This record gives sequence, structure tokens and C-alpha cells, in this order.
Amino acid sequence: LQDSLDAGVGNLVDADLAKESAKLQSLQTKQQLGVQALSIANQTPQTILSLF
Amino acid sequence: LQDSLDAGVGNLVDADLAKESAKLQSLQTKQQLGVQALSIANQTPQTILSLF
Repeated sequence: LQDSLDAGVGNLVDADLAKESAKLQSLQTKQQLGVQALSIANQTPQTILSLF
Repeated sequence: LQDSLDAGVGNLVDADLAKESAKLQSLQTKQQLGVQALSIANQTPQTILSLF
């Protein structure tokens, strides 16, 4: 019964790490893509300076 | 919400400078033409001296 209760605790709280590896690599790509998009959005306003 | 309020203040007060460049160049040309027209208007009266 104690082994069953420990297995139930593990079923209740434990994460599935094998899916987390793919989620981690995808988020690591997404964060750099977001940094690049933010850099381009920062660059965008300054083109007005060429008009003067 | 703070970002939305900042965007609304910018929508309210901010100028569109890309039109301002054209307005500035046209206003400079208009100022030069106005100085020329004022110069001719100053010159006009003094032709009376040829009659005497």
C-alpha cells in the first residue's frame, strides 16, 4: 500500500521530461527569434531621418 | 494597460514627420519666393524718377 501511495504521488506531480526536451529546444529558438524581431522593430522608426 | 495608455497618448499628441519634410521644403521655397516678390514690390514705385 505504501508503494501504491508513492506511485500515486508520482502520477500526480511528476513532469514528463521527454516532452520537455522538445519544448525547451523550441522555446530556445523562439526566444532568439523574438529578440531579432524586437531588434528590427527598434530599427524601424529611424528611417525617417533619411527624409531630412 | 500601461503600454496601451502610452500608445494612446502617442496617438493623441505625436506628429507625423514624414509629411513634415515635404511641408518644410515647400515652405522654404515659398519663403524664398516671398522675399523675391517683396523685393519687386519695393522696386516698383521708384520708376517715377524716369518721368522727371
